[PDB]
Amino acid sequence: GFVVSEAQFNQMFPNRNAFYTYKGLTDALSAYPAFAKTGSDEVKKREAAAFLANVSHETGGLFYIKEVNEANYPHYCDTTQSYGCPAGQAAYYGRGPIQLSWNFNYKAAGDALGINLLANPYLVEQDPAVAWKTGLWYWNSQNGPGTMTPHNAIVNNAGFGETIRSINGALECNGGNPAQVQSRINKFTQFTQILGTTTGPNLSC
Repeated sequence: GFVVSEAQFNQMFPNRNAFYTYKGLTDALSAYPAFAKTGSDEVKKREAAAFLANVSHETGGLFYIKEVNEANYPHYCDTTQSYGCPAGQAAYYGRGPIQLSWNFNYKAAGDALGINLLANPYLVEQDPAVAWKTGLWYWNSQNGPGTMTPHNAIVNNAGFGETIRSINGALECNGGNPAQVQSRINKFTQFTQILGTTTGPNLSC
């Protein structure tokens, strides 16, 4: 049973849209049985916190489902990928707890979850369980602009800093944008405190 109790979940997200439910999250745990299950209790809590902290930053405390700035919707369609942008040139904008974006990421996430998110990316804004799963998907399998899965970054005690790097690294780390690095870490401190666990080393990037 998930190291995050509902009370805790709520304490972390007192402003979450009703789309995102505690039960949605717990149901999605299936998909990635190692997640918040590898390592000791302390480490298990650390990963859970690390994930949710990042989620919180991506979605303004789970307030938002679809990415806010419509102006830049048209910019997530990489046409050098063979499979293109079937659902529309401006259809791969951020959705759900990790704000999944880009045609390539919808495709890949779709394959991994046996759902055709490339053809219908709106499923992420529509179905909570799909949306949670796309989060865990990314968390557990993606390197993004970094060099490991956020999951390992935590489980290999490689440091929260590294979850930042693999989630947004390119824009945020190395002075890219320290405002955002701080948001992430702050949430991570709040959340670990909430679960009674420690943050561990190398928090920054």
